[PDB]
Amino acid sequence: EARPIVVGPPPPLSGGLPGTENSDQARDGTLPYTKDRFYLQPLPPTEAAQRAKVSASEILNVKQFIDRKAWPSLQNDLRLRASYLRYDLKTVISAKPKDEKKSLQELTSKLFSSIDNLDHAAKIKSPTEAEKYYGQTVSNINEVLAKLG
Repeated sequence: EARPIVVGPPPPLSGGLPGTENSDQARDGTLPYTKDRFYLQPLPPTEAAQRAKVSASEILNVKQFIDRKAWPSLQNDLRLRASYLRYDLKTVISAKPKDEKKSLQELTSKLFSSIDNLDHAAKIKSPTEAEKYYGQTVSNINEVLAKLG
């Protein structure tokens, strides 16, 4: 099965492996939102919202660049996540009249301005400013995510 399990003996101690030690298994290995639906059905703009909130969550993972102090990498890497998100959002907003949905696109724009600030903070080698703009990107992601509810 596609489950995190081994045919050999399990590792010792509780947790870190699947089990029923607690009410929660605390283990999955991967979390595919729609998995194979993309190859069975076309991608409508409604389900583009599902893809969008996943690619948005990658921007919440940017804190891990600060730890690794990956200054020359983030300037490319964050923009890759941003591009994926941009494409999906561009699709979601097309499912509604352009006027009301403008409100979402203004958040979509504000969010990317805070990405540019984090990219500059990375290039200027400042972890403090990287965390400062990380807080802003997290807020902007959350606000856009509520509009994808």
